[PDB]
Amino acid sequence: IKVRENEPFDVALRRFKRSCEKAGVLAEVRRREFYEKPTTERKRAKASAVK
Amino acid sequence: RRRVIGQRKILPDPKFGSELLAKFVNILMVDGKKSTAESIVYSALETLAQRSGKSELEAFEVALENVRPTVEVKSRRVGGSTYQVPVEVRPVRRNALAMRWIVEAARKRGDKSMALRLANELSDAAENKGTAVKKREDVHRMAEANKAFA
Amino acid sequence: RKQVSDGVAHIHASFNNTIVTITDRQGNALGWATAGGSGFRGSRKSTPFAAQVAAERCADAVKEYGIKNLEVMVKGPGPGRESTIRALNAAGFRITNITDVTPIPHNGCRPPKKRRV
RNA sequence: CUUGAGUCUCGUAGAGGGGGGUAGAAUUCCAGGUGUAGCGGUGAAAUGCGUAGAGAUCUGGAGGAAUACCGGUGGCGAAGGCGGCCCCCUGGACGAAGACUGACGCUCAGGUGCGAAAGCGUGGGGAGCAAACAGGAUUAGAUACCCUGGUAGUCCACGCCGUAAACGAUGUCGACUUGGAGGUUGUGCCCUUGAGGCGUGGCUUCCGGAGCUAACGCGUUAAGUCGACCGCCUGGGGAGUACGGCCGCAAGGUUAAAACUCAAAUGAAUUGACGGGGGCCCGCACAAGCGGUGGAGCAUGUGGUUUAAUUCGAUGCAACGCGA
Ligand SMILES: [Mg+2]
Ligand SMILES: [Mg+2]
Ligand SMILES: [Mg+2]
Ligand SMILES: [Mg+2]
Ligand SMILES: [Mg+2]
Ligand SMILES: [Mg+2]
Ligand SMILES: [Mg+2]
Ligand SMILES: [Mg+2]
Ligand SMILES: [Mg+2]
Repeated sequence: IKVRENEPFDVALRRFKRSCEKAGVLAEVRRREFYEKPTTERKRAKASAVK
Repeated sequence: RRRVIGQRKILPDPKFGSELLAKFVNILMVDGKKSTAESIVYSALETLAQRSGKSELEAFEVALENVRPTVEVKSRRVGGSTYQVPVEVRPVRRNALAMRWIVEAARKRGDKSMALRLANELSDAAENKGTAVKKREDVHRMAEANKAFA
Repeated sequence: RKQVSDGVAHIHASFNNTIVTITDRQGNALGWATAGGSGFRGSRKSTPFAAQVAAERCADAVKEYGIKNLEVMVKGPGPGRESTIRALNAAGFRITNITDVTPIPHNGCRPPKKRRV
């Protein structure tokens, strides 16, 4: 997640991190793990994703 | 709650005619003794307006200008924890609080007669000297010191 | 001192604290500052504002190095993750690059259980 | 005899299995550089690590474990279960044209083999995580949850243990019975100009008809309609316990009672109530304010205590200047 953007302009273009690393993944691995909780709690997102 | 009252229109100042000044008299008023109030507001509003030399409502305004808070903290019970979050005080509130503080502090100035006390506090205020201004300092310091939540 | 005029700015946006370290493009730390060390503790130290006062507080040290422009290295969630940057730039710093060096293992060590209430 | 079962040819997909390599991201540890007063942690904290220089930051090195993204309503396997990439050894499944054997089939007590995790033995390995254990905190207490550490173990080879909500809580094989939407993999055909359109096999999701069901629900992948064989149930507690046998290094597994005792135990659905469950609302409920009580003297009621008697009744909000 690189951001050089030539030419001066006080704009962070931070949105990049918010489309890959950062939270979601970081917050995911933060605390404990799952081992079995994903194949269910995570695979239960489809039971909802259906509609 | 669901209700939506507002600002109960107040009768304009008698010896003058300023709504702001009017409510200032009510704040100082007690036991529904509106007359006794005015007999104190003006007497002290004069002993001061004299020194300042300028019209009462001017020395009056200046005094308030100091004891005028711009932001204050508002208790909030969100998440089993009472977080103190500051917020800019509306225009109308600003004048009110000031007047309330001025009197509440003037009343306990240990002087001789209420009038004299009022006059003094009103002065000290016009230059961050009395307790009125003090309050605003502690209140304003409350904010920022909580700007994190702000 | 050395007059680097241009180095990097590492930002440790830990979930509890936030420290900002300025060093030349080599790695040699020129100067650093930390949120918790900048006053407020515990609860308030882990807020966005916290990191801000820290960032500026760091510049008040490395600026003596004649630092003009500098990149930005950020890693970790929590507040002051972005805040620090703004105060850093606003404090009069020719910013250029900003990268999230946040460590993301492709599944390696087992994270600690903890937190259970 | 050929339609059941199998064989051959040619493809197809696959985290199927055994062995051996190998890459990158990260953690930790060691050494050195820069740098300086904190870091770490929580609800706060504290234990802890820091001036013997931590933390951060950079460089070099060591080592173990696990493979982000892809990745899924996904795939493979008998089940357990199996995810980086590469090689070698190997098993199954499916389709297609066809060619071949000619009922060689289905099921299966006993038996044999496979069996998550934890556990056990020998010898290795040990980064991270973590029973035990030790501190710190919390609490009335806290032999816990939370924090700081941390041994077994988790990893490996070989052997043992055979259990789990080993679950679809639904045995295997076969034939029939309206539909709809979708995933995945093979295949015939058609200007595929381009994807595409007409289909036709395997595996698999969700909805649902008939019918089945106590209901919830199941519903061509049935819990519907039928056939072949098997395993199992016969009230709750006592009890998957005791005794005996067999097995096991052990922990324990497996086989399996009675005495006694109860009139229930139980499944599903229903209404309501409650939830330190969720959504949307009202009220001086809160918030915004003004004035009070709680301290003082006294009035008064109550409890208490006392009294020969202190007459009886009212006692959360809804009793206590209340019946009076
Ligand atoms: Mg622990
Ligand atoms: Mg094991
Ligand atoms: Mg062992
Ligand atoms: Mg399958
Ligand atoms: Mg259905
Ligand atoms: Mg029930
Ligand atoms: Mg009302
Ligand atoms: Mg209130
Ligand atoms: Mg009060």
